[PDB]
Amino acid sequence: VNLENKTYVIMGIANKRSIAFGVAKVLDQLGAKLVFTYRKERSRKELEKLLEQLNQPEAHLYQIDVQSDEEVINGFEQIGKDVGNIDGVYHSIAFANMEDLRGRFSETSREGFLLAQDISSYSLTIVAHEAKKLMPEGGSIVATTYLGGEFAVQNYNVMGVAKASLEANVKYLALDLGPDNIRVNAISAGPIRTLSAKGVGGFNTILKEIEERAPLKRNVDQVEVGKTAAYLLSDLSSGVTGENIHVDSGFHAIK
Amino acid sequence: MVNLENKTYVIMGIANKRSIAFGVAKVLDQLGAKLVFTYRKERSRKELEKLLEQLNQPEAHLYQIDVQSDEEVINGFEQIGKDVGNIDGVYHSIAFANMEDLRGRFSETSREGFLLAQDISSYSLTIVAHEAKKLMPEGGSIVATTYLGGEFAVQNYNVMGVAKASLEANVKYLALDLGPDNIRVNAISAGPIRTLSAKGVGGFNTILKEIEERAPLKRNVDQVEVGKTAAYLLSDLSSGVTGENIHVDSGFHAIK
Amino acid sequence: MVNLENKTYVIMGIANKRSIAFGVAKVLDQLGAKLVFTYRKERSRKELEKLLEQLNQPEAHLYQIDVQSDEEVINGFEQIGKDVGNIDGVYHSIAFANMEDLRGRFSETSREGFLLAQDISSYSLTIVAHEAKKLMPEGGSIVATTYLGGEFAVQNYNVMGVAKASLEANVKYLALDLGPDNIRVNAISAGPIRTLSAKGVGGFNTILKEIEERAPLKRNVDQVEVGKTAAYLLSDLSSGVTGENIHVDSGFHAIK
Amino acid sequence: NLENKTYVIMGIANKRSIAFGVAKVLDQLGAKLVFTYRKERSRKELEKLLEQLNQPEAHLYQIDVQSDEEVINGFEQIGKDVGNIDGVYHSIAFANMEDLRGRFSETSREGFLLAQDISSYSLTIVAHEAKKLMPEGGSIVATTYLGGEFAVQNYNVMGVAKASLEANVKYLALDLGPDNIRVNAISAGPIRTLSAKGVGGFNTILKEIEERAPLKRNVDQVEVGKTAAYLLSDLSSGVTGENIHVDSGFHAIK
Ligand SMILES: NC(=O)c1ccc[n+]([C@@H]2O[C@H](COP(=O)([O-])OP(=O)(O)OC[C@H]3O[C@@H](n4cnc5c(N)ncnc54)[C@H](OP(=O)(O)O)[C@@H]3O)[C@@H](O)[C@H]2O)c1
Ligand SMILES: NC(=O)c1ccc[n+]([C@@H]2O[C@H](COP(=O)([O-])OP(=O)(O)OC[C@H]3O[C@@H](n4cnc5c(N)ncnc54)[C@H](OP(=O)(O)O)[C@@H]3O)[C@@H](O)[C@H]2O)c1
Ligand SMILES: NC(=O)c1ccc[n+]([C@@H]2O[C@H](COP(=O)([O-])OP(=O)(O)OC[C@H]3O[C@@H](n4cnc5c(N)ncnc54)[C@H](OP(=O)(O)O)[C@@H]3O)[C@@H](O)[C@H]2O)c1
Ligand SMILES: NC(=O)c1ccc[n+]([C@@H]2O[C@H](COP(=O)([O-])OP(=O)(O)OC[C@H]3O[C@@H](n4cnc5c(N)ncnc54)[C@H](OP(=O)(O)O)[C@@H]3O)[C@@H](O)[C@H]2O)c1
Ligand SMILES: CCCCCCc1ccc(Oc2ccc(Oc3cccc(O)n3)cc2)c(O)c1
Ligand SMILES: CCCCCCc1ccc(Oc2ccc(Oc3cccc(O)n3)cc2)c(O)c1
Ligand SMILES: CCCCCCc1ccc(Oc2ccc(Oc3cccc(O)n3)cc2)c(O)c1
Ligand SMILES: CCCCCCc1ccc(Oc2ccc(Oc3cccc(O)n3)cc2)c(O)c1
Repeated sequence: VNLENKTYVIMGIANKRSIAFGVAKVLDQLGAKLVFTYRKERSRKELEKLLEQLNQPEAHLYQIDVQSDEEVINGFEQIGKDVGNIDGVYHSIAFANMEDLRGRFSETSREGFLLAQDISSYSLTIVAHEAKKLMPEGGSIVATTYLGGEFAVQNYNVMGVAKASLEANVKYLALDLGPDNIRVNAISAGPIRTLSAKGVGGFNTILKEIEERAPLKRNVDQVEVGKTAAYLLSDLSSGVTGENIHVDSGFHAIK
Repeated sequence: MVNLENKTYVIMGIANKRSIAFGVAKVLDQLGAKLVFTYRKERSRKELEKLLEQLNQPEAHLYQIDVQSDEEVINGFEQIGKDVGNIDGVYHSIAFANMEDLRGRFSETSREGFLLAQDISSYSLTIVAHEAKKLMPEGGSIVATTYLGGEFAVQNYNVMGVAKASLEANVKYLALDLGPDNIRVNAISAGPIRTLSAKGVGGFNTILKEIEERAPLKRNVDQVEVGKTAAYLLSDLSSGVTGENIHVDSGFHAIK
Repeated sequence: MVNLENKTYVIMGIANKRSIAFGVAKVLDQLGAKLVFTYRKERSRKELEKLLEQLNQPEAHLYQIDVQSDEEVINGFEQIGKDVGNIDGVYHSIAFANMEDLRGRFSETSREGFLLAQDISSYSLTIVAHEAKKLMPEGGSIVATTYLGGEFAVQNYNVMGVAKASLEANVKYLALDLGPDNIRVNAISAGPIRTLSAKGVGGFNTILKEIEERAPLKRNVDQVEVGKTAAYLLSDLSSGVTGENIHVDSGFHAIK
Repeated sequence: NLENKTYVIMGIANKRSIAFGVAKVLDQLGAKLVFTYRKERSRKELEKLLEQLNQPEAHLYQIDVQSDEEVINGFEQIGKDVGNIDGVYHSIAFANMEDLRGRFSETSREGFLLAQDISSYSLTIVAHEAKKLMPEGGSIVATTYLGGEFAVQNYNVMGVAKASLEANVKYLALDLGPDNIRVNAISAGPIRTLSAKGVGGFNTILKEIEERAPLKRNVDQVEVGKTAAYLLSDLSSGVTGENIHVDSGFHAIK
């Protein structure tokens, strides 16, 4: 994986603990040119500070809230004018209301359910449509999911249904964009201590059950996700699309 | 497998005699259940009043419920409860997506189209379950209808496939949540059946015929077949089964 | 929920009153089926002659078949055919692995242990199906018993897990092959049940209790619950279902 | 970079073998490679094919995986000759041609268990013996096909053997995880190899991939090799018990 002369858009860095910053450090270390998108002003500030650790000689930062079609459309169009065609997109974006990530899934509100779908699943479809315009000769799109999209995990509740939606999204996008030589895949990351992890009830209980029960008897980190992302975003994974790679110490393979 | 006499089921989503849910109704009715029907469009009520002539139900229990409205789901079930009392389960046979999005390129799906399909085809189960639970104090069974395009990308099913993926996860999270209440939640993954909603899906006839040539039983299924598995899932025969997706599709799920 | 009168089923693998297959037998018997039993060990026949006193079967049809022997399977079914005629289906409840291989380290499994488990626990279905087909000229249903350890690595299930993986693929390939003959083939994935064979699995009690705490219905299943799903799978209720794995396990398959 | 790494590749018969794709990728990335073969003809092919790789020494070992002794003694000797290894690529399977067509229900006991023995059990014993040369961990990769997860017409007994293999990878993953040995599978799409000739309807499947798979094309041996390099390297730390489909997306569609 030399990724020199490649360009990747990484969506969803908030701080140094973000999964997407793991991805960024690995891709940066392999020589990629990187372009970052953020929602909150504070995330841009963190990005300007985190770019000091990377070898990127230019900050390419774009504010994109994926709840707005205009921002996604205009964001990518402007990325295209600033750096040209890209080779792929790492999508590391999700949200649900804290009200809905605990207690009873059956009490989820319509508004909470559709908010989680909108940000955590639909965003991939529209990002893919707009990113395709910058990948005339192909490339690779990777989204971040969690095992709670494949099995009902206590407390993950509405986000689980959104990740089920996301994972089907990857498959329908794979099928649709295949002929354009655009691969679409997911990484199913094991639990990692991030800012968004604080929203999920029982998160610490899960970290520790991974250590005791997963095959490798340890938890994974953001850089491990990043290394599999580099695989999925590079020519190493030619032939792989519509796939869900579990970066979770083997926890998916056990019961 | 003796008998759904003294049982009461709510069947949601009959539009006409070709509806999957009318297969369910004919099987449950024939097994002695009391049945309660919910519909969105006035035309669906008219069809129901005519179809009830074929069933043995001595009383039409018809309730208008558009699952896009919380109020209608809340008030519909509350009124069902006042009219027939506690129920034993719910058959959910409801989905929708815009035709624009069921043939396009999936990557061109609109936000509004995507969320409409989630709202009607997935979220409706969650709120129906929450309101139906109140009429199942001693437990019961909820069954939703899905299709193989929620587990694999099937050409043309597009936005409805992502909605069925969402629905299938919905069944599992509901199973987990309502299990302690002795409410089982399951899905039937029906093979393609000629219905009014089938007309919305591009390439539907091509799929019917590939089932005949390739599925293990070399034939397609019908609405009554779905109904017989629904009776299993809604009865004590399936005690112990929850969070499950039963494929009623001539074995097509098992091949490649 | 009608009737298995005028139907005939072969139930393979009753050893005692706690056998999963005796759950199946009590449900099918209660529904009016004629039943035919096969056993390996002389003690299993003795248990069967005593257990038949509880059933309504007016005639003991008992046949010794060790599924490691082609001759015994071929001659057993041929003789069943001469004694009761055509059958409607087969419940297969047979497995074995050496206790040496059901604990500690899967990587230390012996070739002989591995192939023994495949032979008895998987291949037996294929040859039983081939011989049973001859007694189902107009179609029928075959059901095998599996466990979640065939789909995921469960500690201590080790070699039997690979055998159940093999068995589950077996059901699918058999479904595809025998589908055109209108013979459906399916599996029940039973949750853990206190049986004589359960004693061979390390950590069995630990698993029973984790089901109670974590599975959706917060309780374990029993043999009769397996039997009720078997009646579904062996009857016309499940027309349209083949190549399927129904989990009778309090929903434990659906969680993580 | 796989310099200073050593891998054992099991199951090259000729230049079209999946395992030779693996070899060309690992060789190109600087790995030291060790090869195992069954038939004398495969050794001859290997001595000729090694001329195309950059390996400065042929390390060839005869191992028929039906024999415990040959597996035990093969690996023990590999250890004495090159030292500790970093992983194993297993590309071995067999079933009788009689059983890879017509009716699966007519499969013989001997055919069924032969396919289990060579195509599934071989991984367990290879893993047990390879573990002894991976004191500080490593990676084991086996080759499977979609017919282990769904019933594919004509794949018949080999399908049940791949189902067994795939569960084998998961039980091995669980068991050897604590030893920092990862175990995974690659599910390769159809590739024109010597063993492909034994499967009825193989050409029909190649062409349906081109028309229906997402990428509208078939994969090749080098593509399998590139994902093997991922799985055998530190890039895939955190991944075990997994089945990666290198099949143009065909697994994701119905
Ligand atoms: N940590 C884990 O246990 C784990 C495990 C499996 C999967 N995942 C997935 O990994 C991804 C990244 O999450 P993380 O755990 O790394 O948390 P994180 O650092 O909090 O990153 C989450 C990102 O989502 C972005 N986001 C939320 N709504 C957005 C919107 N409307 N528009 C644009 N961006 C939006 C946030 O940006 P702002 O801060 O600027 O709002 C933030 O950068 C998520 O998809 C998550 O579901 C995480
Ligand atoms: N036939 C098939 O090929 C097939 C295969 C697998 C699964 N399914 C599933 O089977 C279920 C029923 O479809 P079908 O094939 O039976 O078609 P159908 O006869 O057209 O019934 C669909 C029902 O959806 C109802 N509906 C849609 N939106 C609604 C809303 N917002 N509120 C209340 N009801 C609403 C319709 O009621 P109104 O007419 O009153 O609007 C109609 O009764 C669906 O979930 C579908 O996805 C169908
Ligand atoms: N109990 C559980 O937790 C559990 C859970 C999931 C699945 N299962 C499955 O349920 C099935 C029945 O097991 P069980 O728990 O009911 O135990 P069981 O009561 O011990 O019955 C197992 C049967 O296997 C038979 N058997 C073994 N080798 C045989 C052979 N070569 N030929 C003919 N019969 C042979 C035994 O007959 P003889 O005694 O006469 O030798 C015995 O009747 C098995 O497939 C098992 O894998 C059990
Ligand atoms: N080609 C495909 O479409 C495809 C797709 C998915 C999976 N696969 C898998 O890929 C792997 C390699 O197959 P291939 O297609 O590359 O065919 P191949 O080049 O003919 O390789 C198969 C190898 O298996 C070896 N073998 C068989 N029995 C053995 C034994 N008892 N001991 C030691 N070696 C033994 C053969 O050695 P000899 O030459 O000396 O007999 C041969 O080198 C297999 O696991 C196969 O199932 C292939
Ligand atoms: C019970 C499961 C514990 C392991 C869950 C692992 C996990 C951790 C974090 C994940 O990412 C998010 C992102 C946003 C999110 O919603 C949030 C986060 C913070 C505040 C807020 O209001 N909502 C919840 C989880 C994620 O998808 C999955
Ligand atoms: C890829 C073709 C084979 C699969 C089609 C089988 C099938 C047929 C019908 C199904 O149900 C619906 C229900 C509503 C729906 O959306 C519609 C229907 C009519 C008009 C309209 O505007 N939208 C699409 C499918 C369904 O979920 C699945
Ligand atoms: C750690 C798993 C806990 C639940 C296992 C439940 C279970 C219980 C019994 C099962 O059936 C058998 C049948 C034979 C068998 O091998 C035996 C049994 C007794 C003695 C012996 O020498 N071998 C092991 C398990 C089975 O497949 C699964
Ligand atoms: C109908 C599906 C066709 C695509 C199957 C792809 C495939 C191709 C080759 C595969 O590898 C083998 C290896 C040995 C084998 O058994 C053989 C090979 C040659 C001669 C013989 O007697 N048996 C059959 C297939 C394999 O596992 C899978």
